[PDB]
Amino acid sequence: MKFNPFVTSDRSKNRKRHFNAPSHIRRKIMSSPLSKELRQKYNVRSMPIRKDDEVQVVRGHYKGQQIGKVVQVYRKKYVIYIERVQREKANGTTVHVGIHPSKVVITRLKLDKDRKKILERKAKSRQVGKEKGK
Amino acid sequence: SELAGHQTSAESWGTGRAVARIPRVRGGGTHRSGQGAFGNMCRGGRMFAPTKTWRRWHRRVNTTQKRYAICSALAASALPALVMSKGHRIEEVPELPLVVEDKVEGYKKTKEAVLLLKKLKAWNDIKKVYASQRMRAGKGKMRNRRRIQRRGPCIIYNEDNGIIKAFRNIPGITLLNVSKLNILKLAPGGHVGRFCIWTESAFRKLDELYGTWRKAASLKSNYNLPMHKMINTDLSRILKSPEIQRALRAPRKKIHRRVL
Amino acid sequence: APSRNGMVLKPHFHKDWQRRVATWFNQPARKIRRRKARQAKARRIAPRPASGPIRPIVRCPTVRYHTKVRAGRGFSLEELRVAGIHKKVARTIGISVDPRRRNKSTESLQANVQRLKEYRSKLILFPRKPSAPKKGDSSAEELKLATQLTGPVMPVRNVYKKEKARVITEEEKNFKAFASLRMARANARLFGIRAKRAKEAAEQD
RNA sequence: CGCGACCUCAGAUCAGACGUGGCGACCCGCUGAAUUUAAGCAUAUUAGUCAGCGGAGGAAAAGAAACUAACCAGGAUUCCCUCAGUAACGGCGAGUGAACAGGGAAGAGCCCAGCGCCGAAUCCCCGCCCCGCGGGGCGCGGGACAUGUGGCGUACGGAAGACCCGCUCCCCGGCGCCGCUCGUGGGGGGCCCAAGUCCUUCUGAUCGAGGCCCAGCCCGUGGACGGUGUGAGGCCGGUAGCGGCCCCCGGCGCGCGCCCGGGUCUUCCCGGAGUCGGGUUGCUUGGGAAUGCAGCCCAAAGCGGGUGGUAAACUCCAUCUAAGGCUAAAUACCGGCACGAGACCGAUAGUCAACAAGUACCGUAAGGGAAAGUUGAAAAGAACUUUGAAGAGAGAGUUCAAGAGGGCGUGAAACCGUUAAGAGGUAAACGGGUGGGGUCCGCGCAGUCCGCCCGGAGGAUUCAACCCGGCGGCGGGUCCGGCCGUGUCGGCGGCCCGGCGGAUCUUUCCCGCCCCCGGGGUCGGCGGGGGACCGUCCCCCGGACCGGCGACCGGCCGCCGC
RNA sequence: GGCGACGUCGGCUACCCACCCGACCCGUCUUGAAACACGGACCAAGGAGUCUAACACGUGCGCGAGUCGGGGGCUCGCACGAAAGCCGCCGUGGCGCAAUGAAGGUGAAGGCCGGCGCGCUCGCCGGCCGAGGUGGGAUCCCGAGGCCUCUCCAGUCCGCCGAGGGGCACCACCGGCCCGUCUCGCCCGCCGCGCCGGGGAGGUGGAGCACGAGCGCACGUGUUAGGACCCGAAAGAUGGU
RNA sequence: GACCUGGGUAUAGGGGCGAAAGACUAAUCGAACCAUCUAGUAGCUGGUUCCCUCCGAAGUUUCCCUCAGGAUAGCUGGCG
RNA sequence: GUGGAGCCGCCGCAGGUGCAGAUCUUGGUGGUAGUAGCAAAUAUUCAAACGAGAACUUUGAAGGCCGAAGUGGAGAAGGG
Ligand SMILES: [Mg+2]
Ligand SMILES: [Mg+2]
Ligand SMILES: [Mg+2]
Ligand SMILES: [Mg+2]
Ligand SMILES: [Mg+2]
Repeated sequence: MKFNPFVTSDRSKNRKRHFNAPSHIRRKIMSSPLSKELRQKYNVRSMPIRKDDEVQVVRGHYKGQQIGKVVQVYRKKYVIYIERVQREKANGTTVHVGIHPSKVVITRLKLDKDRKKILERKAKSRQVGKEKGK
Repeated sequence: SELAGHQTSAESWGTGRAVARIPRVRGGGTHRSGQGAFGNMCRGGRMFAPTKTWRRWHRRVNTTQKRYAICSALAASALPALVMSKGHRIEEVPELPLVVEDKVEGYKKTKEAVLLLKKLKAWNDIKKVYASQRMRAGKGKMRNRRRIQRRGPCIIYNEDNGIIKAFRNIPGITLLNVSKLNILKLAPGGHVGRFCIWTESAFRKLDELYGTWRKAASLKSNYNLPMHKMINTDLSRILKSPEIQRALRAPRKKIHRRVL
Repeated sequence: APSRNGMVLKPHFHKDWQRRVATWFNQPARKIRRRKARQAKARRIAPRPASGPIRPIVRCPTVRYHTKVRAGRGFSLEELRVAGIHKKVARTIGISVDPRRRNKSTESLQANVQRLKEYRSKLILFPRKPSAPKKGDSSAEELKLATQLTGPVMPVRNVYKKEKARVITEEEKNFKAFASLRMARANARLFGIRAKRAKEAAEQD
C-alpha cells in the first residue's frame, strides 16, 4: 500500500508518464528477467535489455526453447526485435514481428566495463537488506 | 460550474425574423456563427443552477448520539446472529468475544500474522475476502477506484507495539485503537456487527472507557452508559407466563366465512 | 408574498455576495499547519517554556465580569520595582512586561507581586560556563523535564471564599434590606438638588 | 578696472550608480456609475462595489495609544468565535447596520528631532599598500560634505549631572573545522522480496483447478501502471529511523572588532504649528445638533491640549500626549512554478480548446471564434492473376474476425433500395369484436397422470424388538462445589501503604503576611498543605431470594447415532 | 362417459389482411377547440422547481432545566486521516429557564385554625400545610346485589355489576398574583426627617405567573432574499475602435 | 460651372457633419459599432420529462394608483 | 441474431434523475423533385490531329462580331 504522499496512485498520470517518458527512463521500464539458471550465478533478478542479449521467448505466440539473439530495440514502441522470430508480409518479404520485453527471458548477458559495475551494485544492494535481521 | 460558463458574448435576435428568442452568438465565419448561446437548453451552454462549492457537505451529529451508536455497535458484535448474518463466516470460530493475549502486539512479521488467524479458525474469513477481488461496477474505474474488496474482521487494540506493522498487508482487514474508535469501522455501510478480534489490554479498558451502569466512565469523563428501555426483551418468555394468561379471554379461531 | 402568520425578515443579500464568500475547506489544513509551527518551535528554541512568558493576574473591567479574573498582558512596571528586578532584564528572564499599565489598589497589586516573587523562586537559569553570577547549583539536577504546557503557573486559578457556617445575630437579620437600596438610589440621584436648596439657605441671611 | 571667496543657477557622449516597461488572483491609494429594489419614482437601494488610473510585495497594509472604559478597572496591531442582525440610521419606507467587553491563534518591541554636554570625536570619495577567498575592512595621505550641526549618550515608563554604597568585567561578527540535523535539513542520479511450476482454456493469458503435519513462495513490500483479457509474485515501483554516493544547510573552537553596569539621596532639563480647534460647503459613514476626510476662511494654548456618544455655559473627576519614524509572527490568494487527492464530467459533457485551439475563419478595427478522440494484440495496410483509360469490381491472401479495409470499435432511428408475404375506389392510421392466413413455440403425436397405503405374484438383502457396549444431546433434581443480582449490615477491613467527588469540618494542626505595642496576643484572618465526616465504589464472613441466556458435577427418566 | 397421429392439436405475440360497430389532432390559453386561434416535416441526443442563508410548522432521534463544541487546543512524522477520538479551572458563548415599562426602574403564593386592637367594609399575631375553586373529563378504586350435580359448613377467583369516590391531559368560567397608568385613601421605616422611601383598596393596559419544556440534529412542506423553474425585450452605464 | 474625380490631412456618439430630408457617420442612425456591469427587470406570452391508489375545488367579501395582479376571508388537502 | 470486456441483484446513502411540444438547441434526413431552373449584351460551321473518349481543346479554311471614348496595347491602387 502506498504511504508516500509524494508519489501517485492515479491512472490519469501513471499512463501519462508511461507514454510520455524520456528515453533514459525508457530503458529502465524495458527490462526482462534473468533466467532460472542465471539468477543463481549473479543472484540478480532483472536487467535492462540491450542489442546482444540472447533470448528465448516464453509467453506470447512464439513460446519457448527458441534461443536467438536480439537485433533491434524500438524504445519508441517499447518493443524488442529478435533475429529468429519473423513474419512474412503479403509480398513474401520477411519482416521482424515485435514483442514486449517483460514476456522474454535472457539466457545469456553481455559484459563490458559498465555491466560489471551495474551487476556489482544490483547484487550488492540486496544482501544489505539481509543484514537488517539482527 | 462556478460562474464562468458565460465567456461567450451574445444577445438575442430581438425581432420575429423566424427563430426563437434565445441568445445567438455574434460575428460570422465559423460554424459558431448564429448558434445557441448560454441558457440551459443549448449546446455548448451553461447548466441549470450551476452547482456551488459551498453546498453543505459536512454534517454534525452531537456527541451524545456519536457515543450512543458506538455502544450499540460493540453490543451487536456480541451476538452471533448479528455477526454471522452480516456476512462474516464465524461458523468454526470459538467464543464470540474473541480475546487474545497482549503478547500479540509484539508481532512484527506477517508470517506470525497468518498463523494467528489460522489457529483461531478465523482465516476462513480472509479466504472469503479473496473472493472479493472484482473490479468496480460502473465508471469508478476511471475515477481511480477499481478493486472492490469486502472487509474482513477488525483487530482492536491499544498501546501499539508492532501489531499495525504485521496486519496492514493482509488484504481486507482493519485495525483500530480502542481509545480512538470509529463508527465507520465498527458498523460499515450501516449494517451493524463487524467481526472483531480483541486483546486483553483492549477488552479490559472498555470498562473504564464506557463504564457499567453502576458508575460513570472515567475516560469519557462526563459520560454514563445508555439506559435500557426494556427489562425483559424475550417476549416469548413473557407471554407464555401464567401471570399473563390468567387474565386473557380465549382464542377465537372460527372463521365465519360469507354465507350465501 | 407575505402569507399567513410568520416572521418579517431582513436578510442582507441584496448586496452582491457571491464574490466575497470564504469557504473553510482548509480549516483542518491550517490546524495541521499551526501545530507544526508550534512543534517545530517548542523544540526549536530551548527548555525555555512554551506557551509564552509568565503572564499577570488581571481582573475584568465591566459590571458584567468583575467577579472573575483573567490572564493579562504584563507586569505593570512597579511589580518589577517592588520585587526588585530591572525592567530590561525582565523580558530576558522570561517575564512579560507591559509598560503603560497603571496600578491603583493594593488588593490587585499584591496578587501580582506574590506571583512574581514566587516565579523567580521556582526558576532556574543556565550559565554560559558555571561561573554562575547569581545562580546556584546545577538546575535541579537537569531540571527533571524540559517544558511545560499552556501556561507556566496556570494563569486563571480563579479562587473563592468559604465562610463555612455562621450564626444569625440580631442586627444582621434586621437591617440590610430592600430599603437599604431604594434610598441609596433616591439619594445618589437627589444629591445635587438637595445641596442646591442648601445653597439657597445662605441668601436668607 | 582687474582679482578672490561664497551664494544662486546652468553645461558635459565627464566619473560612478539608479528609475522607466511586464504581470495583476491576493494588497495600498484615488476616481467611481447604471441596471436592480422600493410593485410607480427623485432621498434611500444597487455600492463607496464593476469599469478607469497609479504603486510595490512574497505577502501587504496596520501598530506600540492624543485607547477602551465609568467597576474591585482593562492595555500594540492583525485574525477567528461571539456580542448582532443589536444600538443606531432610513420618503423612520424598502433596506442598510457597527464597536467595547469575553474566549482563542499569535505574541516584540523600539528610534529620532528637541531640550543640555562632549576641541566635528561624523560621513563620502580618490590613490597606495596591511592582507586573504567569490570581496571588503578598522590602517595612511589626499580631496569634498559639514557648524544653517555630522557622531556618542538620550525619548516622556522619565533622562542627564554631582554623589555615595555594595556588585561585576562583557559581547559579537567573520575564520577553519570537527560533534550534530527530529521525521532524523534539502535536492539529484542510481538499486533493493516473492511461481512463469503441473494440468487445462485461448488469437493471446493475467482464466478455472492444484500444491505432505504448515498448509507452494514473499510479505514493514496484496497502492499502481504498462504487459496480446481480469496479475502480491513477468518488469518499473510500493514498504522500510533500507542502503552507497555527489553538492549544498543552522548551531564547538584560535586570530579581530567592541568594552562599568545597579541602587539611594541632591540639583538640572523636558518635547513635533497654517497644525489642533472653530465656521461654512460638498463626499462618506450606523454615528444620530456634523464619525471620518477634504476645500475655503479666521486662526491657537501652557495647571496646556485631546477625548469621556444631545448642541451651550460653569464646576469636579478620569484617562492619553496629536501634528516625525521603524517592526517578524497569527492573516488574504480564482494569476505563477511545481504538486497531491477527488461519493465529480466522460467527447453535444468537461474550460472555448482530450487532436497542428486562442488554431482554421470572419471583421478596416476594437473584437468575435468552431468543427474534429478510437483499425488490430501486431500493419500482418490486401503481394499475385483477370476487366476497365482510371475510379472501381472479381479471385487470391492477412487476421480468431476485413461481418476490423487506411475518420477503419460498437453501427441505432429517420430514410431509401431490394427480396418475400399480403391486400388496395370513399387518404392513411386507431379502439371494441371475432374470423381467415403466416411465422415460431411447446406439449406430441386416440402413446402419457404423479407420488401414499393395502392385498396377491414371483425376486434380492438385513434391521428392528430386547440386552450388552457406546460417546453425545434433551428435560427435571439435593444447587454440594462455583455463581450473580438487589436491599441488611459488620470486619473503617486497603481509611495514617483506598477510588473519584464534595463553597461538609478544624482560628490548640504546618508556611508568606497584615492589626497592636527586638519579640509576642489568634489578636481578626488571608495565599497554601494535610486529616476528620459524608456521598458514591473494593475484599472477608453473615443473611435473603432466583440458581434464572451464569455454567459444570454426579445420580434419574426418556432420545440418539456407531 | 365419448371423440383423434408423421402432418397434425393448442397458443399468441409491437405480424398481415377482411368485415361490423365506434371513432374530428395532438400541447395550449379560454366561460367556451376539431377549429377558418397559435406552435408542431421527420428522428436521435441535450433540455427546465436547484443550491445557500433565514424562519415557521409537522414528524424522527439524543439529552433533558438545562442543552450545544460549530472555534481553538490534545494524540506519532501515517494511505482510507480535510476522517474518527478526547478536553470542561476550553461553557467563553448562543437559545431557554422572567415578564413589564418610553425610561429611571420594578420584577410573580395563596390556603386552613386560633387569639385578638370600636372583629371597625379596615385590619394584628402564632400554628398547620400548601399551587385556589366550579362544571364536564378517558382511566383507576370502593361497590349493594346476582351468577356453579341436593339443601346448611368456606376459600384466591371470575363475569354482569346499580349507585358512589379520587380525578390526568384539556375546554369554559370565577378568584388570585407580577408589571404599566388612573381614582380614593390612611399607615409605617430611618446611613438620618426630606417637594424621603415602603404599602393599601378599587378599574383598566401586558407578547406575563398559577410546579418549568427547551436545546441540538436530521427530513418533509411552505414563504422570502439571492441570476432563483427555464427562455425573452425597447432600454441604461462605464471603457474603447 | 454653386461642375465632376484620384490621393494626402482634419473633424468621433448626446458627438462629428449638414445649400436642411431628423439625411449622412463602413449594407447598421429620432443617437453607430465592440466588450463588460448582466444570466440586467418583466403584474406578460411560450414550455415545464414516470405509473397506480385516495381526497378534490375556485371565479365571491373587504382594501390597494387596484380592473391581465396581490393581500385577507371563503372553498381544498395533509397531519393529528 | 450480432457484439468483444466489462456488468448486475439486495440493504442503505447522494443526485446535473425520466421528454412529444418551448417559431427549443446542435446534428441528420426526406416530401416538394429529377420539378424549378442552366434566357442581358447577333453566331456559329467543315475537315485533320492528339487522343480510351470531342458541340465545348488545338490547328486550318470560311462566316462573323468589338470598331481607336475598343471586347485592343500599357500603368496607379488593390491582389501576392
Ligand atoms: Mg452503463
Ligand atoms: Mg460528437
Ligand atoms: Mg439498418
Ligand atoms: Mg385541442
Ligand atoms: Mg450609452
